[PDB]
Amino acid sequence: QQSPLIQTSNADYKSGKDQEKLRTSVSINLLKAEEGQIQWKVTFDTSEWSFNVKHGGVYFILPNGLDLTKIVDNNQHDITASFPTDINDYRNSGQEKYRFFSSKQGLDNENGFNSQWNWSAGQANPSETVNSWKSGNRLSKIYFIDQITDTTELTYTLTAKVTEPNQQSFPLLAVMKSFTYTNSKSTEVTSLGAREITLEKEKT
Repeated sequence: QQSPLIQTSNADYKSGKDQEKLRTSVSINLLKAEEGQIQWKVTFDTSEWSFNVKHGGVYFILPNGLDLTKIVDNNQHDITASFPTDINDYRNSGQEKYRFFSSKQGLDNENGFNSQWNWSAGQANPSETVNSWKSGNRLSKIYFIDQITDTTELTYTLTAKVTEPNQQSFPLLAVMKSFTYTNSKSTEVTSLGAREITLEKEKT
């Protein structure tokens, strides 16, 4: 019901003996895939990221055919309603804590789906699989939380409604980045965790 976990990062020799920990900090795990509904757990190991010194952000990327109906943060707060629904809503601007981007509303510029992909999953040295999800236009929405300052494991629980009844395969991705610390190429350190969920929908 879930493919092997994918973990990639642009962390490199500059991060020394934290490179591998950084590379493997994002995890995604299926919790339920039941009645036209998928629930999963996104975990971010923040312990090597120094977010309490220089803050970071995290991203949840959802595919076509799924619609987020609930997201619960590491404090058990249902933050679903904190995210804008219109990418041009003034509360979706460039230093709000909760931002939303959607391939259907806009692709380019600062609040563009492609732009925010490039600054997140695109930067985490994504594998062919993950790049194929993007080039195949299988992904469509990005939920972003700024001002991450934790130093422990952060776990979020997402629930989404299956909106395409003839689809069984659902890519799930999450990304974390520092907004200050960079790799040897001067790009903000960024890590990705990814997994495809396969349902098999009953017949009758």
